[PDB]
Order: sequence, then structure tokens, then C-alpha cells
Amino acid sequence: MNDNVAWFKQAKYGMMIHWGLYSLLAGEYRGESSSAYAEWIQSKFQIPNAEYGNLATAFNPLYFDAKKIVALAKQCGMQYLVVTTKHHDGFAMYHSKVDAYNVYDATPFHRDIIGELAEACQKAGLKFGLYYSQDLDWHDPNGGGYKSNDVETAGTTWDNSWDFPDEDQKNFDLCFDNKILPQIKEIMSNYGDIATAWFDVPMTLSEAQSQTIYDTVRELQPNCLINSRLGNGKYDFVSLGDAEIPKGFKPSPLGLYETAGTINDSWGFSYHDQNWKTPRTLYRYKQHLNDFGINYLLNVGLDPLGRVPMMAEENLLAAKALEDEANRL
Amino acid sequence: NDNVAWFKQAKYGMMIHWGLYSLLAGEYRGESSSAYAEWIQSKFQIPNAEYGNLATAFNPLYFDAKKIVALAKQCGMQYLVVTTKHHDGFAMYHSKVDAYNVYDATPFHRDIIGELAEACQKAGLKFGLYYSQDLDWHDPNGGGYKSNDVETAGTTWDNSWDFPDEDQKNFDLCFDNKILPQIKEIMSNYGDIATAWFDVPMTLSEAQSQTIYDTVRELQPNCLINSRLGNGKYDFVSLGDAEIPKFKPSPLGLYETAGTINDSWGFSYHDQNWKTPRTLYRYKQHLNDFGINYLLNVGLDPLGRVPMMAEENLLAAKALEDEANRL
Amino acid sequence: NVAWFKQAKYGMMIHWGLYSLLAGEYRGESSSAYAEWIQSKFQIPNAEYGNLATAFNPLYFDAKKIVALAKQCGMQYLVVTTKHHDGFAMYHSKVDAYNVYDATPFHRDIIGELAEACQKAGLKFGLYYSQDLDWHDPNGGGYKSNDVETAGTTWDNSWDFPDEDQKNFDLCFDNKILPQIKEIMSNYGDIATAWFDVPMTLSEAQSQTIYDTVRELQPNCLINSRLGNGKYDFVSLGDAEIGLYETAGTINDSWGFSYHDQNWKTPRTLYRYKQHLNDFGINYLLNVGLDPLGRVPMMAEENLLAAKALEDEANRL
Amino acid sequence: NDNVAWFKQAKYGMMIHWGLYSLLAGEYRGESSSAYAEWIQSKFQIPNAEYGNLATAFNPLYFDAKKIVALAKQCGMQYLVVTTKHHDGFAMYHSKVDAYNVYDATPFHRDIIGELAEACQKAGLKFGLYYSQDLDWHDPNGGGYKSNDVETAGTTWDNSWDFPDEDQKNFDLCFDNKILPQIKEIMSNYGDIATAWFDVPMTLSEAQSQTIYDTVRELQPNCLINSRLGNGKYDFVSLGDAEIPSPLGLYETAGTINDSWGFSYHDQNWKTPRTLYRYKQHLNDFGINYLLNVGLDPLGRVPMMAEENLLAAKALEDEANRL
Ligand SMILES: C[C@@H]1O[C@H](O)[C@@H](O)[C@H](O)[C@@H]1O
Ligand SMILES: C[C@@H]1O[C@H](O)[C@@H](O)[C@H](O)[C@@H]1O
Ligand SMILES: C[C@@H]1O[C@H](O)[C@@H](O)[C@H](O)[C@@H]1O
Ligand SMILES: C[C@@H]1O[C@H](O)[C@@H](O)[C@H](O)[C@@H]1O
Repeated sequence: MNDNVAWFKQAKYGMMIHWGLYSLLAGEYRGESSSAYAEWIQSKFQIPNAEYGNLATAFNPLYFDAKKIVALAKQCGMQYLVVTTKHHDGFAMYHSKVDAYNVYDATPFHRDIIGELAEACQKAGLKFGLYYSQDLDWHDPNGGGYKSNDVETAGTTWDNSWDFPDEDQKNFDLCFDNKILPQIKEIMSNYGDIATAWFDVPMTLSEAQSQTIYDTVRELQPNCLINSRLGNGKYDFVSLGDAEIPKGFKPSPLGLYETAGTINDSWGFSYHDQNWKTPRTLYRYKQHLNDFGINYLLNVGLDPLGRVPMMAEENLLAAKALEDEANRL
Repeated sequence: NDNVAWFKQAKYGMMIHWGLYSLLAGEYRGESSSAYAEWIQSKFQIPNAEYGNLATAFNPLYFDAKKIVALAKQCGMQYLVVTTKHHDGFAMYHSKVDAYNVYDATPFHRDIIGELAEACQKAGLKFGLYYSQDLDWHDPNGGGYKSNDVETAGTTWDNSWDFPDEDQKNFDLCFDNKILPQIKEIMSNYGDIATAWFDVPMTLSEAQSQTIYDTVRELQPNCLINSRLGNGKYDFVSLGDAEIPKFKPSPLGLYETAGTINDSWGFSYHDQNWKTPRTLYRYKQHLNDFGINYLLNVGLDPLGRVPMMAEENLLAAKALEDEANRL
Repeated sequence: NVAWFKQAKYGMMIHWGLYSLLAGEYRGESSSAYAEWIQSKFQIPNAEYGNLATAFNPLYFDAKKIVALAKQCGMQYLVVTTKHHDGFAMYHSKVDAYNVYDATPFHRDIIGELAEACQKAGLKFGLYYSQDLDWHDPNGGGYKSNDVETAGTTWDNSWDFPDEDQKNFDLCFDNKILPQIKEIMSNYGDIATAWFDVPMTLSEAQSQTIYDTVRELQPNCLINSRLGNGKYDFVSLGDAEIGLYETAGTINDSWGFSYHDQNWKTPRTLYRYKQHLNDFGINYLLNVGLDPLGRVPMMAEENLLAAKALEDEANRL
Repeated sequence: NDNVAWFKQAKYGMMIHWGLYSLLAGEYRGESSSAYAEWIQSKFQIPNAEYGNLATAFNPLYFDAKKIVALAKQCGMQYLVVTTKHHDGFAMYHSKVDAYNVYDATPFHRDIIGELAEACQKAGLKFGLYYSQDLDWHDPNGGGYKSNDVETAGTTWDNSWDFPDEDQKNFDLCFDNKILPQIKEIMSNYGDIATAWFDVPMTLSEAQSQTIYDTVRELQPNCLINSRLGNGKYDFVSLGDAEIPSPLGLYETAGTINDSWGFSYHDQNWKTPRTLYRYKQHLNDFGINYLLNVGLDPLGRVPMMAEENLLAAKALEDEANRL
């Protein structure tokens, strides 16, 4: 049986990690601010791939410690960790054989960060989940989003429209066949048992492309629960937006629910964003979600040195002290 | 006097700064107070006529002495120290000798010290009183007029704007007519006073310090007097931030450090620099480990409220403390 | 006023009311981003919320100094809340004693003092009025709209007045809304601009009656597009929607004063947004939320003056 | 020496703090620096082997000496003072005598002092140098080991963790082998130096202070020396905030925009444009130069808010001076 179903129902609390090249710019570019989402900075300022990709040469997070990050999650009662394997910028945070645009090949750090977090989660008894941008890829000429630019974004366009301005010649199929599916096979084959699969903004993928991803994860990771944002109705648990939380909606036939939130207002690390939700806010939101059978996936944006920001760490630990006190009395 | 043994093990107190300064909330005519919003009258040399008119707007509809004492109690605080009269010279109790007080001069028309005394008595918390015995900006002969060679959290130590003739200022007149009469009032009314919180005497003679000590002793035999009354007239030493382990003799081994949660004692809109729960708990643990009481200040807002972030950080520091003490 | 509005470029908006005294906080808990919605957010009974009037004594309120700040910043008009959703009038209303003149120790007509200050300085004067929502009125609007979330709880007062089936907005419209609109349009001289808000309950006919009333009493008053379908002179554009046009914004994230909101837009942000709007022929109406003492917050004033210094420097070079 | 007349009327300078400390950005293993993020090595007693490894991660891809000098110039600043070597003992120039420097030890592999010297020359700005002549946490005989009866923005004045034997310490060795050789390097290799910024001498003998003074005089005849080289060896007095003899009537007050000299992610306490302009006007009215510090971030950038507040202070100043 898949007892990840029963496990997910009672899991209550997860850590999400956003970490990438965007973390080095830290919500700032040439004296101007990112939107609230610092991880969208490449689109926000239309930073050419040649320049943005050169951030890889400065990626050397000397204080990255997968063990200490997992130990914080565990101390907070988090039962799983979801990490960005590849965000919208298309930079892989694992050793990708199909694309050299990755943290292993292109940075002096020269380490597989997904691998180190997979190993740390295994040793601590935490379940391990993977975030992958299956639609948007700003590094790929045929990256998705080029049909969706009638709606505003946390950057400029959904796609890379500056390096790749000819929208009528764009064919996502090529990106899907050559990068998206090959990379999904890599992350689902090389990093042990994957509990959760976190797909984002499905704007371009056909039904068939969503189905192919679903079928691939099922084959490689039989017990992996797929998030409702894969597109076109292919999933195991529903990712609820802030507006969808109890006081259209997606059916959840397994009754599995998760809301992702961040501690400040950005997913990626941002120097200027000190708007940290208080311990009381974190604990009360958690209790509310859990009471309605919804998992709280709570995001950390690691800094350029690979660190949990001091205030993210203090607020997580203080929320846990409030929770433990509330559960004793 | 088993207030001695009680004080030794008390570990944690609430301080309250509340006055007319609370209404300006760290801002005057588009400009900022210093870090100390309660010093705003001196900072901008606000004439007594104008500053005193703040009394007409003092109507804190949400002031609840019971809820304030319940917060202190939930946090493991064993006593409460409150400003009866700060440097501005505005009494926060019904003073018979001076009509410049919260009872006579405000539409609130209530004795706030009396309500806190009653609330502390019913909840079993010890009750302490802060009184500015030297500085009084409302009094023509208020102290500080000899000390203006050293900078302040305002301009001058004294009211030098309403009362500019520093030669033939005579503190004795303020001491005899306001300071000692008012100290007798707070120490006679309001029941048993556990702690007496005087401010660093800049103008007081030895004899004037002695007279205050002797008065508190007579009226409140078991009241512990803070070391800032004047040289050698005290029961416990008030240690400043700079005086804390990693100095005034304390023959009873009694020590207390006062601190605030943000950087101001009085309420300040613009000061959101709230010490984190971890900072509050760790500083408390450090002080207590050295046998020092942590007196932790709240600056009540214009409606008589504990600021939301002061209350959240106090309760979170308590949750961290309880968790640390179980494991 | 048509030609004048086209070239006006910059206005000051004022949110000021009983909500300003709670300042984004109630019994240890935060308002939403909108501190002026606090009564709905915590369902504060009218008896308690109304008692805030007894504590409304803003000793530092100075309409002359507020207009002088707007003028120094190159603002050519001022729009002020005469009555927000809570239903508390900030002028001497003859039809309702729930107003700043009758119910507060301040005992002054704040709209009157701003009207006089604007006239003497040569600034145009505009009026905000909540024609639909009124939390003080048993038949206040919004009781049909609670399928969509708000910056409080419900659109209406559903706590003092929980019987939604017995509610008839017509009664509120006839007895308070239209009488009060006649008062503000009759008693405070020439009104340049009329700022109505979310029409959720108003019939077409009720919107028409308001339009016709403002037209009669204030022939030259330009009406904002949020009165109701097709009854207006200029379009109020939201941030997402960016020949008369105006966009309203605030300096922090709240319209009413909120002491916990220190998220002040920088001078550079204020100037650049203004330049962008003006380049598209859109007026920037920029909101101040006055504090409990009637003051422009220190940081609102510093950022307004610094934005003006950046603007003047950019326009010289 | 018409640097004297020039300094009298200069009114406004940019200071730069930039080093390995900038990478930690006021945070170490989940704890905060003091208000001074540049003191982080002493604050947490970070061993030299670990702290020095920050050099391997120093790759500021957005460092642009021309854009930094252009900002200073737009703000009416007439000079730039930069940290050549702070207390940690890491040189921000290509030092021949010590390989513990930004050129030899970092992948950036560039002389940052040289690029700022060249940028200042081309823009017509005067160029000044900060050097920690007493404290050196990288040197076994670094100063401060006599001064630990007074508290610091870290722990000890000296490196007392890598070098705990205080009785075997002899500053003379550090002075002879690193301090004076390095002062000769910065005063020889980067063209005309207008200003020399030494820090309060705690360990230096009178003779060692004299030798520094005499060396700067020989190599840079027109260089004005700050009063924090020992008793009576200076050309202008560095006034503290609380102090607001000078036989040339030359005065300068240094301040920072937030509360830290080095970059600190957690310190968003930026003085407002109005505060910067009013403090400047006050200092200038008393004949005091305002030296205003920027702490560059790990990518070599002026923090967004430091740049916005500098430009807005200038707009307020220009407006005030027209009306
Ligand atoms: C968790 C969030 O999902 C969104 O759709 C993304 O666009 C954001 O970057 C973020 O990762
Ligand atoms: C507790 C504090 O003691 C200081 O010395 C006073 O000057 C402050 O205003 C405050 O009362
Ligand atoms: C200007 C804004 O318009 C909205 O409709 C209101 O609900 C807000 O409180 C504010 O007054
Ligand atoms: C300019 C400042 O004053 C001194 O030099 C140092 O102690 C500080 O870190 C900083 O360099």
C-alpha cells in the first residue's frame, strides 16, 4: 500500500527551501528592488542569461550545512523538507547530466546540494520532496509562459522574452522533450525515495505533457504524492492558495491538502525584506491549517553563504515553543 | 523583613512608563524624540502651558490594571514598578499637593497608581513605585540646573526654557514643597510598597537623600530602596547595562537591572526595535544566573494598552524559558 | 475644473476617523493592512467603537499646516473622508449626532477647517463619502456581498445587526446617506471632486439620485467612477489598471493610521510612481492617515518633502 | 601644501568599509554581530583558518570603482577614504609583504584600492587611505593585548583565541615585519594620497607613531594625517560625535548611514535623507568635514537604501541652497 497517503494526512508541518543564483542578488539589482518575490529578479530586470548565469562563478556558500538545516526542521516538528531542484531561471541545484547549467558543474562550490539534503533527511528520518519548474525556464529558448503575458507577474513576462524575443517561433514541446522531462527523470532516479513532487505555474504544458510527467514520477517513484499545480488535473494532493483556506476549488479525492507560505514576503532570500511573520502568527496559522487537515509547508530562503537567516531561525524555534506550551496546557 | 529573601528569588518584574509623553508617542511637529520618548518635553523644550494641555487629551479607554497584572503574572513576573511621576513632573496618582496629576487634570479622572496597587494586591504581585525626586520640568526649582555640562536624551536635565534663570534656581524649594510631600503621599496611600525606584540624584544634597530614605523607612518599613536615591541610602543596587557581568556595595546581595523591550521607556510609534523573545529570555537567564532581578519595562500606548509586539515578545520569551527549564 | 483636473497631476487624500485612535491594533491583535477596517475586522460593537468618540481630542490638528504641506509638495487639491464605512461623520451633520462635532470633546468641524484652509491657499477641495457601507446604520449596505472576503470580516455590520433578511438599504439611503450627501455638498463651499466608494447594494436609481444631487448642489464637481455604473466625470484607476484619470495610493500599506505599519514607500518610489502616472495623463491622489493627535506621521511628511526635492531636481536637469 | 586650503572647503567625503567581514554581513552561526559588523571575527573569536577561508568566496561581480566614484561625485563629495586593511589584517590591495590580501587570496584577483585610486584620479576626486596600524587579528603580535580592561564591539582588542599567550606577545615584531612595510606599500603604489586615516593607537610607542608620521611625510609630502595616529602626529583632528588642538584649523567627523561600518543584512536603520543633510549642514557650518561611510555588500555594491538616501540628501541640500 502507499502509506505516504496516511503519513501525509498526519504530517502537519514541512520545511520548503528556495535557493539559487537569485539568492546572491538578494532582492536587489543595480540599485533597484525586486518585487516581493526576490527569486523572480531575472524576469523583473530582464537580466540577460550571459550576465545572470555568471552569478554561478560567485556561488560559494561556505556555511551550507544540510545536517544543521534538517536538524532545525526536525526540532520544529517538521516531518518533511521540499527543496527547489530548478526554479524559473532554469538553473539546476543538483548535478544534471543533461544540462551543465547547474550548481555542480558551473560553481566553485562544485557540490550536489539536493544530494546533501536527501542524505541529511534520510539520516534524520524526514521525508524528502522536490520542487521543479516544469513550465517556466528562462535559460531555455522554448521555456514556457510565452502564451500568458496578458497577466502581470512578480517580474515582467512569464518567459525569457529578452534573450528570446520571437514569441511566434517559440515551441515549448522542444524544451519539454530536451530539458524538462530528462531533468524530471534525473531528480526522480538519483536522490532516493521522494515523498512529494512540487510542480509550479502550469501555463503552457498540454494535458498530454502533464500526463507524461505524472506517469514518469509514478514509474520512478511509485509512492511520491504529486501537487495539484502539475496542470490539467494530474495530482495526489491539492496545493491550496491563501484565498482557499477555510474561515474554482480543486477536488481532493484522497482528502490530502497543503498550503505553502514563507516567513517574510519573499520565497528567495532578500536583504531588504525584514517583514518576518511573528512566532504567534506562524504558530496560529499552523494550528488553523492543521485543525482543517491541511499541511503547512513553511519556506526558508537560504542566504548567499547557504544559511537560514537569523530571524527565520528565531521565529521558527519561538513558534515551536508557543506550540509545545499550547499543547501541554 | 522577608522582602529581602523574596527579592533574592523574585528574578522578574514588570516596569510601566506611562504619562503625557505617551500621547506624543516619540514625535513632535514632524521630528523624532531621542531613543527615550519619555524625554520629549526636554528634547523639544515644549513649554509647560502646551505640554500640560496633553492632560486634556489623556483618555485611555482600554486601560485595564487587572489585564496588565495578569500579563505580568503569566510571564512569571513577581512584581510591578510604575512611574508615579516622571521627569515632566506630571503625577499619575491623585496628588493632594499638586493638581498637575492624572486624576485632577484629565477627562479619564482616575487614580492609575491606585488601580495598579489594587490589581497587584488581588493577584498576589508585589508593588513598586518609580518617582523622579530630582528632575521636575513642571517645577520652577526642579533639579538638573547644575548638571548641563553632560548631554541628555533631551536638551537640559532641568526645564531651562520656561525657567531660564539658572542662577537663583534653588532646588530646596522644589524639595520642600513638592518632592517630599509627594513621596509621603505615594508611600501612605496605595498600601504596602515592596520596592522604591528613585532616579540618579544630580541636585539632591546628602541630607535631602537621607530625609527621603528616613521617610520611606517610617511609612514603609519593609520597602527595599534602589541605589539611585543617593550615596549610601539603599537596600538593593540598580545595575546599569554597562555594569552587568560577562560598582556600589550590596551588603544584602540584592541586585536588579532595568531594561525595555524596544529602545524607549515611554511609548514611541516609530520605535519598532523590539528585542526578540530569544534576546529577552537569554538576557533574563544571564541576569538570574548572577543573582540579578530583570525589571522589564512596558511603555503603555495612548489608549492605556501594552503594545501588541511588547505583549507577543513577553509571552514568546516565557514559552522559550518554560521549554528550556523542562528539557 | 475639467481642464484644471487634466493638469492637476497631484492631490493629497486624508483618511481620519475613530479608527485612527485604535491605530491598527485591537486587544493585542493586528488589523489587516487596512487599519480603517478595524471595526469589521474584530466585529467591535457600535456601543464600544462609538465610545472612541469620547477620546477623540486631536490637540495638534492644524488644517492650515496640512494644506501648507500639500502646497509645498506641488499638490493642487485635497480629498478628505467626510464619512468612512464605520458611518462616523467628520463634519457637523444635522441629520446624525454620530459625528466629530457633536460626539467628541474636540467639538470642531474638521471638513469645515480643511475647506477654509484649502480656499485661503488656492487648493481645490474634494470629499470622500461611503454611500453604501455604514456599520453604524441598521440598514447599512454590504449584506448581499458576503460571498467575497474583505479587509475586515463582513461588508456590513453583521454583529450589532445579524438579521440579514430584515435588512433594507433603502431605509439607510433615504434617512442618512442622501441627507448627509446634501449636507457636505451644501455647507463647505465649492467641491472640486466627489469620491464615492464600492457600490455593492445601491440600485441604479439610488446612484442616479446621488449623481443628480451633486450636479444640482455642485455644478462643477467632478464625480469619481466608483459611484455606480455610468454616473461619473473621471475614472478612478486601480494600481492593476494603469479623458480624466486618477489613481489613489497610500505611503505605507494602510489608508487609516496604523502604528505597526512602518512600510513607508521611499521618496524615489513616490516620485517615480507620480512621474509614471502623470506621463499617462493620470492624477496621483496620495493618501495621508492622520494620527490620533491629528498629525501627519513624521515619516509620511519626510518622504513627501524628499519626493518633492527629487522631482524638482529631475525637472531642473 | 594646498591640500590644507582644499581640505578646509571640501565639506563632504565618502568612506568605504569593505572586507571579508562584508561576506558574513553581520551574522555568524545564527547570531548577530554587535552594531559593528566589521568586528565579527573578534565578536565570535572566529579562528584565522576559518575566517581567512572567506577569501575563497570573495568574488564581487558587481564591484565598479567608476560607479562608486560617480555616486560620490553626484553627491558633492570631494574625496573618498577606503579601508586598505581593517582590524582583521586582510589587505584590500596587492601587498607584496603579505599574501593575505584581496589580490592573492580571492578568485576576484584584483587590486580594489588601485581601481578606486584610478577611478578617483579620472573623476577629479581626492583619495584617502584607512589602515589599522595597531590591531591586526591575522598577526601573532597584533596590538590590543594591553587594553582588554576596556570593552569592545567584539570580545578582545587583539586575536586572543589563535594567539592566547599574552605575555609572549611583542607588537614590535608586527610593527617591523607587517605594519610599516604595508604603510610604505599603500603610500608608494597608488599615486597622490590626500588623507591618511589611522585608528586610535593602543599599543604603538611614541617612536612607532613618529616613524609612521615621518614615513607618510617622506612618501606623500602633501598627505593630511588624522589625529588618531598617536599624540601630536597629525594635520587634522578626527572629532567623535560627542566632541562636535588643530593648529591648521582642519576638522573631520566620520559617520555611517545605518549603525554599522561594515555591511550588515540585519541593520536596516538607515539615517533618513533629512537626517544626513541636516547633520552635514551642522558639521559644515562649524568648519567640519563630513566623512560618510558606505559598507559595500558581498557583490561589491552600495546598498540600495544607502544610495537612495545619499541621492535624496543631495536633492534636499541643493533645494535648501537655492531657496
Ligand atoms: C512556491 C511559489 O510557487 C510560485 O508559483 C512561484 O512562482 C514562486 O516562485 C514560489 O516558488
Ligand atoms: C528607567 C529609566 O531611567 C533613566 O535614568 C531615566 O532618565 C529614564 O527616563 C527612565 O526612567
Ligand atoms: C481608498 C480606499 O477605498 C476602499 O474602497 C476602502 O474600502 C478603503 O478603506 C479606502 O478608503
Ligand atoms: C571608522 C570606524 O572607527 C574605527 O576605525 C573602527 O574601530 C571601526 O570598525 C571603523 O573602522
